[PDB]
Amino acid sequence: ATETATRDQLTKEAFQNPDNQKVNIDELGNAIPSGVLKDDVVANIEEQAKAAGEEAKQQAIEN
Amino acid sequence: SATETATRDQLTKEAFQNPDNQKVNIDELGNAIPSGVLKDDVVANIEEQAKAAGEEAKQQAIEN
Amino acid sequence: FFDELKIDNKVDIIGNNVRGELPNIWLQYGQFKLKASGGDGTYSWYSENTSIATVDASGKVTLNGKGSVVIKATSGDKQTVSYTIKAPSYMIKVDKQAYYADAMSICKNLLPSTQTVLSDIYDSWGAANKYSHYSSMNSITAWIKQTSSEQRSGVSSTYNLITQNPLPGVNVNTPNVYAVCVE
Repeated sequence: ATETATRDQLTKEAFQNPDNQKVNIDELGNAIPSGVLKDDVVANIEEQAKAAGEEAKQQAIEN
Repeated sequence: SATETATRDQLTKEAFQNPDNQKVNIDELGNAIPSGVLKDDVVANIEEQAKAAGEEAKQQAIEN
Repeated sequence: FFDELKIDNKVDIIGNNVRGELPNIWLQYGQFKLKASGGDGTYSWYSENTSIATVDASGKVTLNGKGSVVIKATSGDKQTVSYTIKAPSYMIKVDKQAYYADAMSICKNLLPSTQTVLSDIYDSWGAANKYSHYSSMNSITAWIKQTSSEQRSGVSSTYNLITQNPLPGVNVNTPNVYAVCVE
């Protein structure tokens, strides 16, 4: 639905903050992007996406 | 267009999932910490895709 | 007509040229040198329990396992003196690389609780590659037991037995992180 669009956006913004992202380690003990967002951040994204789904949906149905 | 923007979000989100499309901030110790910005090539390439999705939507509606 | 063979109390940590007494926390395979004085000058060494320590003819010892053991020195003039190694408070063991969860498995949950547990080992020994066993390694990133936030977040901290370089926010599922157990 629109919670799909929301999920995307909130994740794109999440990724914009170097902190919300997990880090991997190369064969030299050095950090590197992992491509994964921290667990609590991913959760809080879902909460907001689904909550935006109901919002827009149950709203539009207002006639 | 809702199509373009949604697409852009999706492609951006997806591209970040591949830590190779990510600009980084290598420190003194050698630590490449994610900067939060994608490699110009991707941003540019995504931008086009987003637009194609948009036209594909507009052209689709017109074919009605 | 020689002197009463003795073994100097102070040892020489290889990894950091510190001349002091055997640190109270160990890096499995760390090494130090015993200095034998007295006797006819000619020396022979040996550990009474090779599972816990080993010693080369030049007097360089290697810690192989947690426990206590005796290192004997013998001179040409027939003199045997005992330098005793008393079991340490805890000991660092580098196991296999493993994602965090696996780290705990392999280590029976004995990963370092705080970072000081590994940093102190550094301060007492030095980079682990300064020693024979880790000699040709460029890095040994190690796991530091999660905290609650770390846990809800899906990551944990890390420290490097060689280059130090502590790093927080590390993906629990990253390769290249060793399961270092504390016993």
